[PDB]
Amino acid sequence: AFVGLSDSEEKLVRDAWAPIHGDLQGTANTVFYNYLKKYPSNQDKFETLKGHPLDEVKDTANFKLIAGRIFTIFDNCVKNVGNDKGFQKVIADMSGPHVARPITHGSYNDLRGVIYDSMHLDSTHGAAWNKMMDNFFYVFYECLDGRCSQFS
Ligand code: HEM
Ligand SMILES: [Cl-]
Ligand SMILES: [Cl-]
Ligand SMILES: [Cl-]
Ligand SMILES: [Cl-]
Ligand SMILES: [Cl-]
Repeated sequence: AFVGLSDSEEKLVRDAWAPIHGDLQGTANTVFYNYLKKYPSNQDKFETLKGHPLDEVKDTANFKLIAGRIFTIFDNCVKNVGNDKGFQKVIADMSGPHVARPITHGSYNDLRGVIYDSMHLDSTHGAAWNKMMDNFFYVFYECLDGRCSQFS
């Protein structure tokens, strides 16, 4: 279920995210590369990337756009961490294009973990981060299951 963050937890999340926020596209490029390299079955889900070696696409416009738009969503979730409806709406809006896609919970959760590992958070910040990400996945998966309207 969705579980709100305290004011103090919101601050922890903003602080945890600050290094990424200040280098959003650069972080996105690295994290998205590391994700596709560690979990190679996922590159095929991206039609613009499909059929080419990862090291050939990593430097391309198409690749950087995809990595950017993932991180722009998380950046907007963080922006909205103190507004549950606003946070939910960010997710609701990005969920529609994923609904029909053959992407497993495993794949999404693997990306969550690459992001986590990259942040090297202490346990206080990591706890707050995981509250937010648990909310993120709650909403996202509700929307993938066609129960997106409950957040409206
Ligand atoms: C969980 C965090 C994620 C976020 C915040 C996110 C965000 C986005 C955004 C903003 C769009 C752009 C709208 C569009 O052109 O359709 C998009 C589309 C798409 N995403 Fe995601 N995504 C996430 C995870 C994933 C994963 C893990 C995969 C595949 C393994 C994936 C595959 C796709 C595909 C294939 C598209 C449709 C556009 C395209 O064909 O690239 N997404 N996503
Ligand atoms: Cl894989
Ligand atoms: Cl490859
Ligand atoms: Cl994506
Ligand atoms: Cl607010
Ligand atoms: Cl930390």
